[PDB]
Amino acid sequence: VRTIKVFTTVDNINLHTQVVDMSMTYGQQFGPTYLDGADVTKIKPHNSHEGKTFYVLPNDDTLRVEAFEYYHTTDPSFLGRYMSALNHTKKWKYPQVNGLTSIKWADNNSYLATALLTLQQIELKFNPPALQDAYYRARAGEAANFCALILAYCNKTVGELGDVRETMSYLFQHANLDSCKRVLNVVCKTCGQQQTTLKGVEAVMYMGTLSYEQFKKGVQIPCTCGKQATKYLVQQESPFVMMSAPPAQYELKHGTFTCASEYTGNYQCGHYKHITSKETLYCIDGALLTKSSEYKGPITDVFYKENSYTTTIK
Ligand SMILES: [Zn+2]
Repeated sequence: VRTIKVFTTVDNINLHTQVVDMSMTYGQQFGPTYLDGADVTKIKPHNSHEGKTFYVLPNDDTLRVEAFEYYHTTDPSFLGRYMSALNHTKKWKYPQVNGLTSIKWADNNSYLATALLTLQQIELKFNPPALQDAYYRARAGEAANFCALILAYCNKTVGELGDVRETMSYLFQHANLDSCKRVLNVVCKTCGQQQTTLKGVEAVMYMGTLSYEQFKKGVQIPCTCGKQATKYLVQQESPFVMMSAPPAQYELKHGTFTCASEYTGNYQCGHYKHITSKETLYCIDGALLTKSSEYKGPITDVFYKENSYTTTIK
């Protein structure tokens, strides 16, 4: 029998020596098999494959533990989906735009570009080693693995319509936000006052207004009694806050926010751009860059810097 030595892996760190029969496909010997994202399941070993690393699915206890420790998921289709995405994202270009790693437009990826740009402007530490390692590479300019992981974690395929708010929620669920705390008060003229404390991801995300200042002053929401009540921020402890809303025309003022996402389109398709407030307002659209002193557009998400806030409302 003719053979070569190859290595299998689920995390591309821990390698497992294999001797493969060159007369059988990889799939016949390992199950679904991938070589830097390419599906080689139906391929027979080549001599140039000797010594190379192949991803496989977790099909024994060692690999199951290695995969969970690296990715913090046990979804059976995760690795196949990660590899399927990577086969595309490894072909994308990741230019440095105004000091940040962006993504050249491809494969309807504008939501991923503004998510990637945003991450580089807020204080966030990921928990899965896979995201820690891939984010480090992304910041350096090699973002293919990070982008493919975002797709895999969010159960999105390359080319599929994505929402920035939902994408950030997934990423935040895999980040250490345990120190983040939000205290809110809701005041109804009929029912009185009710305080609520939120933690973790729920402490840094709000859906309903783009304005952090409005959230501090009070937003109108329905009370269960039927009257409109006012909800306002009592206390905030976090390094950033994310304020989101359905797209609406909104003015972004230099120096009053960190960055923002703009969505032009409708519920079936559209396009995202990124706005960042630095020495002026920069609009990053994949590889494209423009600047302006003022900015108005259909904004969906705005990010703000924070440390500790306490209301003066009594
Ligand atoms: Zn009420």
